[PDB]
Amino acid sequence: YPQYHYDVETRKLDPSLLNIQTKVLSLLENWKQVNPDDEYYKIGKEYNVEANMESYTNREVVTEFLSLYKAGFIPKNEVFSIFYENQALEVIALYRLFYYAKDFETFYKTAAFARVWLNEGQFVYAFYLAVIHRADTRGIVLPAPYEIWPEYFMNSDVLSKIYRIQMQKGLIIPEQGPYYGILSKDNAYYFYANYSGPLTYEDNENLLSYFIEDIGWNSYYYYFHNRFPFWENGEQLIGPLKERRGEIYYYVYQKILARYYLERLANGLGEIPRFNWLDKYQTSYYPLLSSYQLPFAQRNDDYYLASGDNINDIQFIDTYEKTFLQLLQKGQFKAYKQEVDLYNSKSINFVGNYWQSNADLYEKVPKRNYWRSYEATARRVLGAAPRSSINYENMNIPTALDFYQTSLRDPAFYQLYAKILDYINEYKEYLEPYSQDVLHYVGVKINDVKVDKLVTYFEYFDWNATNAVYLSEQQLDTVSPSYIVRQPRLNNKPFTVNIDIKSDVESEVVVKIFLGPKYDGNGLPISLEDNWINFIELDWFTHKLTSGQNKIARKSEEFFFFKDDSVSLFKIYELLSNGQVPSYMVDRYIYLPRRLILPRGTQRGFPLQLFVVVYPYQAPVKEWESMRQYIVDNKPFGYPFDRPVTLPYYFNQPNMYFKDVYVYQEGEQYPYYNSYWS
Amino acid sequence: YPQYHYDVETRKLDPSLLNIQTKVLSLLENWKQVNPDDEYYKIGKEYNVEANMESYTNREVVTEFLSLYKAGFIPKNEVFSIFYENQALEVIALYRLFYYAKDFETFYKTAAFARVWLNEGQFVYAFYLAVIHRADTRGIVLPAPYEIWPEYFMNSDVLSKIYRIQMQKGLIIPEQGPYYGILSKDNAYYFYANYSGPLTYEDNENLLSYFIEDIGWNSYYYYFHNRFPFWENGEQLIGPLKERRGEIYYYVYQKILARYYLERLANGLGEIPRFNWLDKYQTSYYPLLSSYQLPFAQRNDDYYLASGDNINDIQFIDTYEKTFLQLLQKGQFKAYKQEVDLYNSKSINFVGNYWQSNADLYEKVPKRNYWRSYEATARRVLGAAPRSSINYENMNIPTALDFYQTSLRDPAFYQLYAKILDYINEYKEYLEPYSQDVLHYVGVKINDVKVDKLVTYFEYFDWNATNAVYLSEQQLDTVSPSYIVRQPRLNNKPFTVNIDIKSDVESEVVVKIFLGPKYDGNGLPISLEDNWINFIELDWFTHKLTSGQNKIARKSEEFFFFKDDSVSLFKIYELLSNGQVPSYMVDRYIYLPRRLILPRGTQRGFPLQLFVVVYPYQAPVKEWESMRQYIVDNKPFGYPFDRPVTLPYYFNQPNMYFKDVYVYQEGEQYPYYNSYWS
Amino acid sequence: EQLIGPLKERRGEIYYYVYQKILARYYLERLANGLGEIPRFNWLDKYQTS
Amino acid sequence: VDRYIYLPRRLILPRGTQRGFPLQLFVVVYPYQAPVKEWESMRQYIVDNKPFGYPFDRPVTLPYYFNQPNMYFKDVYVYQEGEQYPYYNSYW
Amino acid sequence: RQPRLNNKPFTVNIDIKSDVESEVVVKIFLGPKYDGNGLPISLEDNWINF
Amino acid sequence: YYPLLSSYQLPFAQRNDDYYLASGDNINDIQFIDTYEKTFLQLLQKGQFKAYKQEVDLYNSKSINFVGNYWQSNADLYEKVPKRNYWRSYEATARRVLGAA
Ligand SMILES: *[C@@H]1O[C@H](CO)[C@@H](O[C@@H]2O[C@H](CO)[C@@H](O[C@@H]3O[C@H](CO[C@H]4O[C@H](CO)[C@@H](O)[C@H](O)[C@@H]4O)[C@@H](O)[C@H](O[C@H]4O[C@H](CO)[C@@H](O)[C@H](O)[C@@H]4O[C@H]4O[C@H](CO)[C@@H](O)[C@H](O)[C@@H]4O)[C@@H]3O)[C@H](O)[C@H]2NC(C)=O)[C@H](O)[C@H]1NC(C)=O
Ligand SMILES: *[C@@H]1O[C@H](CO)[C@@H](O[C@@H]2O[C@H](CO)[C@@H](O[C@@H]3O[C@H](CO[C@H]4O[C@H](CO)[C@@H](O)[C@H](O)[C@@H]4O)[C@@H](O)[C@H](O[C@H]4O[C@H](CO)[C@@H](O)[C@H](O)[C@@H]4O)[C@@H]3O)[C@H](O)[C@H]2NC(C)=O)[C@H](O)[C@H]1NC(C)=O
Ligand SMILES: *[C@@H]1O[C@H](CO)[C@@H](O[C@@H]2O[C@H](CO)[C@@H](O[C@@H]3O[C@H](CO[C@H]4O[C@H](CO)[C@@H](O)[C@H](O)[C@@H]4O)[C@@H](O)[C@H](O[C@H]4O[C@H](CO)[C@@H](O)[C@H](O)[C@@H]4O)[C@@H]3O)[C@H](O)[C@H]2NC(C)=O)[C@H](O)[C@H]1NC(C)=O
Ligand SMILES: *[C@@H]1O[C@H](CO)[C@@H](O[C@@H]2O[C@H](CO)[C@@H](O[C@@H]3O[C@H](CO)[C@@H](O)[C@H](O)[C@@H]3O)[C@H](O)[C@H]2NC(C)=O)[C@H](O)[C@H]1NC(C)=O
Ligand SMILES: [Cl-]
Ligand SMILES: [Cl-]
Ligand SMILES: [Cl-]
Ligand SMILES: [Cl-]
Ligand SMILES: [Cl-]
Ligand SMILES: [Cl-]
Ligand SMILES: [Cl-]
Ligand SMILES: [Cl-]
Ligand SMILES: [Cu+2]
Ligand SMILES: [Cu+2]
Ligand SMILES: [Cu+2]
Ligand SMILES: [Mg+2]
Ligand SMILES: [Mg+2]
Repeated sequence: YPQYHYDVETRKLDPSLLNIQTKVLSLLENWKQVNPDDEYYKIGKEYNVEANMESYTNREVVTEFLSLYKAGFIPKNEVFSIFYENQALEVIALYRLFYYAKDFETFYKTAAFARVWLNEGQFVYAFYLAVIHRADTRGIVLPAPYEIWPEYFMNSDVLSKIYRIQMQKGLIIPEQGPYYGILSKDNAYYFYANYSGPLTYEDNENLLSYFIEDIGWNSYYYYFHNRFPFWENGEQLIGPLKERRGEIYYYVYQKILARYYLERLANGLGEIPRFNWLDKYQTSYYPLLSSYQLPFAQRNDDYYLASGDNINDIQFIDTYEKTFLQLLQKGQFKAYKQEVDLYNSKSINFVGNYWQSNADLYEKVPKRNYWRSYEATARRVLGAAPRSSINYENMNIPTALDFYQTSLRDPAFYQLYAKILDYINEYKEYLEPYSQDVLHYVGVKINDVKVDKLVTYFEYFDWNATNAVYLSEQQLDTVSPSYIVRQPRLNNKPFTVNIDIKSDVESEVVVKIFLGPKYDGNGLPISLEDNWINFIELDWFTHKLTSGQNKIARKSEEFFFFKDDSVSLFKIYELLSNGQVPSYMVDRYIYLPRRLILPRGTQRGFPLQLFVVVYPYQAPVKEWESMRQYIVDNKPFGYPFDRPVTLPYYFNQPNMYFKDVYVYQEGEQYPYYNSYWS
Repeated sequence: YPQYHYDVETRKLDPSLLNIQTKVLSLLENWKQVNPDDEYYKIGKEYNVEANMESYTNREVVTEFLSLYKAGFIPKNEVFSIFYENQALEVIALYRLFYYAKDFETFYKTAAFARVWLNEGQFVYAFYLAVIHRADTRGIVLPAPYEIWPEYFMNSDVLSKIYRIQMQKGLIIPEQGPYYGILSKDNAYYFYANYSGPLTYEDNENLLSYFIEDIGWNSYYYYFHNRFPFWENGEQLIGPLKERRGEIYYYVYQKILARYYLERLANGLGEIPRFNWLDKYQTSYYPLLSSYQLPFAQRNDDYYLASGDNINDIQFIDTYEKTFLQLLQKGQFKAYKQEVDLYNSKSINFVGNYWQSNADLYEKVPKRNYWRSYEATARRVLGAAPRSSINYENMNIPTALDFYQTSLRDPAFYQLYAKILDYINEYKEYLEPYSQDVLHYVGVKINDVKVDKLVTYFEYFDWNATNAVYLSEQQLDTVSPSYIVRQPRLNNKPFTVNIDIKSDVESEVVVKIFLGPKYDGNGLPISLEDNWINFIELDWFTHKLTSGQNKIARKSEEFFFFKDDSVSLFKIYELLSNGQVPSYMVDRYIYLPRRLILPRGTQRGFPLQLFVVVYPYQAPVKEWESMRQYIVDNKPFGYPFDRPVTLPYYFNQPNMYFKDVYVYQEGEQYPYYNSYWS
Repeated sequence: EQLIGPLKERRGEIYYYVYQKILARYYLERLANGLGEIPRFNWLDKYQTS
Repeated sequence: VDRYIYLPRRLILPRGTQRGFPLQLFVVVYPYQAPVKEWESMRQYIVDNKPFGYPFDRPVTLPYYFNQPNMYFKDVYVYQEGEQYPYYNSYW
Repeated sequence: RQPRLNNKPFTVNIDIKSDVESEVVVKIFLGPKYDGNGLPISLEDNWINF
Repeated sequence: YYPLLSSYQLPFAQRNDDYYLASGDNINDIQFIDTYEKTFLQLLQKGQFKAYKQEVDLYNSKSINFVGNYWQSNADLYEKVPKRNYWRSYEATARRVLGAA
């Protein structure tokens, strides 16, 4: 495998943010430990929240925080999950305390207190989230999630090597290192890493472990959770886009499932399974993940989900689905004191908020002490942790479904959200399909689409795992050695989509590019009435057509919905000293890694469908001008594939184009050929 | 909890053994690592087995080793188990290379070669075993199994604290250590350790985790495997006791189950479950054990044992049981070219060897390349490792049943061997019950039995876990820090059994003392026809009766079937400097720890039965000067409870005595109150 | 109205109180005999208490 | 006649053990408010106006709220005298 | 003629310091300490068992 | 089967519909039953054989004596072997399993 080199897009950081950038980074370094000689220690040790009550812009947030704090927060050195309810109430109170701090000095002091006094996992989760959301930290860069929680992004066989080197303060016999996949250079140690194999995954799903365990794929889900946490009201999260929250929920989970389906098809694994909550569960999972104090829970094959100890959770899960089916019978109804009209496509907001059980679902009823989450209950049932783990607050065996860092590693995750999206797609049958008059752009004809050769490959990617290890006092006061994971990752060669358009008149238009499967697991072509849910939106942009022939060359590196790789901690520090930040990390971290556009190609040339549509440009409404670089026009997200295609010939429009394309793999077909001999 | 201090019974080490004792100990220190500056390194690096082919007394042993060695032994830093068949062939070939070395220098050199070049787990298993069986090393002391494999005797929450301290080279904030159960003194670190709770054990079985996870209980089983390894010929293992090998098998497993059954009753858990191979298995197990590179396999509740992937293993298991039931129908038969008469109590040798599938079972048929083990197959089925873990030689998820160090932690272990002993107790129905004439000792009457108060308690016990951590070159060259686990353990206050005997004549007699339950899980008294299997043999000794009244005061510290605690490595070194060894560790390691004689007492006062029998002394043919301290007379092991009692009034003999006794608990009833606040 | 007259609006409270007391006291006797917690069960599975 | 609806006094304690089965005694003192006239007739069955089971009629989410001077939690032990099992009623 | 459980009469003595003279309500509850797993039951789980 | 029979001190056992015969408490009995049937199928494979020290020729119609005594586990089945303290009956084990006590 080749090593990865890429020139990184950078832009100048506002000089007023340089100090804020530095302090945020210093508070994140080695967050698993507290060093008494560090600056934050002294500040955090004596900071008194109650005495500084006026330094928070919401008195009620301080009062609720102190009330929980007197009862006692969870101790340090315990596994933390947002899904453990007692721990969740505490961390939400801490996050709001961070958020309502009136200025950066108060926020810094509050975070310094939290690191000194409180659980490490709670500290870093709340702190990372607060940087994403505070107005005064907007524009700074955060390290990638895998460099903050490296223990959640590699298997225990790699981690145990890293811990042993730290234990030994190096290699006892350094020439033996390469034989066990360890390289040593300039106080940095490099650990070659394999994805999971057939021990972890059954039914040949280990074939795509390079994908579902990819650090960027998992980080994408983590960012999405951090951007749209379920417990916060939509007004705070997205302001004037509040009424599109449930639409964003559907769009992101659809894209995640469709992209996973592509990787299944590229590996001969067929469609995502559906399952009966009351039958044996036929997808086992044996993660080589740990929370360092405890192993992750393993799910044996044919695990019985509906024990007597699970039956209350099962009854809640089943009632929630039954309720949604009854709402589809009703069509127009009042739910949680909200008027809902399922004939109207705007009701996707309610539908998405319903399936997430988020704060907006309950905003019109009085504040409740009774709350249950469909997703949390389903994750707990599928996780296979011991039932006692749920009954006792202090003791948990963590599962992959307890962390947004790791959810995408469990195949049960895709089956769970496919079940959810099956229900939502039944609701989509209420929507009126787009008429030909809406879809047809008179005077605009796509004559041709030509695509450069589509080639994927594996390459080594280095990332920094130093935050996983516990450093000595000598190392914490000086600089630490570096522990670098070297891991093959999927990538694709840059390609251009060339669109040839004849236009009667000069016009400003919107262009979209979608990518979709051509054949199902049975080798049969998927018709458009069934395939519309499977298309993945790649690109979204405006363009000015002149009268006559137009040629648009759109580079894969320009695709709206994909980002450059995050940059490593050391590069972040280097760029800072020149006053720069990685552009994609700050503004466009919420998009899929560009390296993941294409599923790994096949020996046959994996068949895919490229869909191109051109339609007239209408500017987004003034209310949405606050966030324009994320919304190109006024259309529903995923348009024109946001609703069922019932008559495929409606999509035979001159301003639409379907092109068969094939994905080829260059170099080694598998990621594991990384031994010294290889 | 009090701290434990005990005087260790010591005896002189033969002066010719001092160098041998020193070199064996040095080769065991930090065996997970190879230090090039140590003496063994150059010897091991340069030693050529093939060049020294004549230095081994069996040419075939060297030849078989070289053939496997050329094919390639497993690499270092891989999980090793005697149940991984390719690994078993390697380590057994290695063990025979160790055993057939002509002298100690050749043995030491071969062991130095093994440590430098081969898998760490394979070296230490074979080396520890070879020391137990070689004639020229017998009489030296080995460290206790929990100090050789500390990672197999504590949960991952303790180990992770130990690794973190090694990573940090101390505590960053030393005074905070005690809040997290860590004490520091003189370059030694002390880690308070809890047994597992309800996360690991279901159905309230966590109540006795202090017992089934006890390091001495688990170490007793490890010693039993090492003294009587299944793959070895009986002539090598026990010489003139060869025809009692299957009898020892029944005796040891009966005692292990019977003792576990007492702890169950003392914790309100009732009888050991029986189970159907083809039904869902109702005893889950979530071990917090790891092999540092991989977690141990977890078995979810209601795990289905008989999948299509397991079907060959299930069919073999069921056939083996079906075969044995057919042999009980036949009564007298030829099996494996052995003539067997189940009417004869000597056929317990065949029966025990049958259920163990050991080397003696096949000794009369030509050597076979086809071999299956009932026990190994059963362990694989119950361990719930992924089925792929069995298909691929290179990759395994270890289970508690893969190691004799951890087998006793899994409640399935007792259910498996209860199934086996159920079959053997069915065979025992063939045997003729003892007559009144055999049982009655004319002229000898037990007038009274009085017992001191029976009191159990928990006490802290320190053991050395330094062999679990990876040391720096600095620490390996001078001296390591010490990592000490501090753990509550069951113990009993010393007690005496006083036996009042009237004797007509002067005679040398045999006295035995048994301990048994009185009530079953339903609270009903167990009659002797059902209880004979449940009695646990405590003592076995000869005594001289004078005419008239005799009084025997027998101390629990003198009990034949119980031993002192193993002594820690440091005490071993001190005793060596005065030429002493722990007497029980060298001569009587195959016996149960004395601290476990009594089940933990209960708030009701746990009811038990003491059984004493006096019978005439017939001298056993000595067979060796040693045998008298291991075989007191010529009777069946467990006599008079080696066969069914069909008519209890036969046991109403004057030379027998049944005494109800009660076990009282002093101090805290639970082991977990060890926090700093407590 | 016939049963408790003016306490009618506490009828469901008496129901909860009495069954809670019955279950709690039975639970105490279970604990005193080492029998643990009251089982929960799935209507659609085999019932494990004969 | 008057109190057939209450548990038999003999069943107050679960059956004990010789050294004593552990239990918790909880005592609370709070101000007396007379049950209002609407329910004066059944006063010997209703001592005050509080919910039945008060203060344990609803979830306790923060116990330090129950660290009140007018409340007290006491560990107690139940001892069993005589035969522990009820079945030894045989003639012998 | 049937064996039945019973308990010996016992008295509860309550020591109360009062700032003011007032008429009060006293309640006495009995509850478990340990669950079937031998672990102390916290009040957030135990309130239903009193 | 819900018999309205009693032994005056005790009711007869009732067998609910879909009663599961092969519980963990029954497994030893189930194994004996299944083995006993398996053995007889093996005897049909053998055709001519020695069982319980009796020579049996299943081609000969007189062997219905061995066959019937085999299925009844009666004393004549065991008459040519030394008196046994170990005894199990196919029929008694099956009746116990189907009886649902
Ligand atoms: C990610 O996952 C992949 C897939 O599992 C994994 O790849 C495998 O790595 C291992 C190393 O860890 C490779 O094993 C080595 O392979 C070489 C080459 O073998 C090939 O060619 C020879 C003929 O030349 C064939 O016989 C063989 O079958 C292969 O075709 C071997 O030469 C190595 O053998 C030595 O080491 C073994 C112990 O590991 C011994 O069993 C053997 O006797 C050899 O010993 C010799 O060298 C020793 C020093 O190493 C020395 O001590 C001895 O005295 C003696 O001189 C070795 O087996 C394996 O081939 C890879 N498999 C594949 C399919 O590629 C990655 O390692 C993994 N990466 C990470 C980071 O996890
Ligand atoms: C993997 O990830 C780790 C963890 O993030 C990276 O390590 C960090 O690297 C950064 C940048 O290289 C380090 O930041 C630097 O630390 C110095 C602290 O050194 C101490 O010790 C010296 C001597 O004992 C003292 O003189 C000093 O004052 C410190 O007490 C700082 O001095 C550096 O200053 C720089 O930044 C400031 C502010 O921007 C400038 O004003 C300075 O002029 C100078 O440019 C700097 O802050 C950080 O300490 C490292 N952390 C750890 C835990 O080691 C690895 O580099 C990374 N590895 C790879 C391969 O990617
Ligand atoms: C083996 O297993 C046992 C049981 O699982 C462990 O014992 C527990 O250990 C923890 C410490 O890790 C103990 O927790 C401490 O309890 C103190 C007392 O708590 C009671 O009283 C207070 C005040 O009235 C109540 O608030 C509380 O709800 C209890 O009823 C607390 O004072 C401690 O809190 C302090 O520290 C925490 C952080 O640790 C802070 O958040 C707080 O603000 C406060 O400053 C602390 O919670 C617990 O009591 C033990 N349980 C027992 C004994 O049953 C062993 O530690 C374990 N051993 C090993 C080696 O793992
Ligand atoms: C816990 O176990 C460790 C490791 O087994 C013990 O350390 C060992 O202690 C012995 C006795 O002091 C050391 O032997 C000594 O070696 C030095 C240097 O060669 C020499 O000067 C002495 O004469 C003696 O030979 C041994 O090296 C040492 N091993 C390590 C790895 O440190 C430790 O004592 C145990 N701790 C407790 C509390 O039991
Ligand atoms: Cl500051
Ligand atoms: Cl090394
Ligand atoms: Cl060699
Ligand atoms: Cl520390
Ligand atoms: Cl610590
Ligand atoms: Cl013995
Ligand atoms: Cl035969
Ligand atoms: Cl063998
Ligand atoms: Cu499966
Ligand atoms: Cu179970
Ligand atoms: Cu049952
Ligand atoms: Mg929990
Ligand atoms: Mg394997």
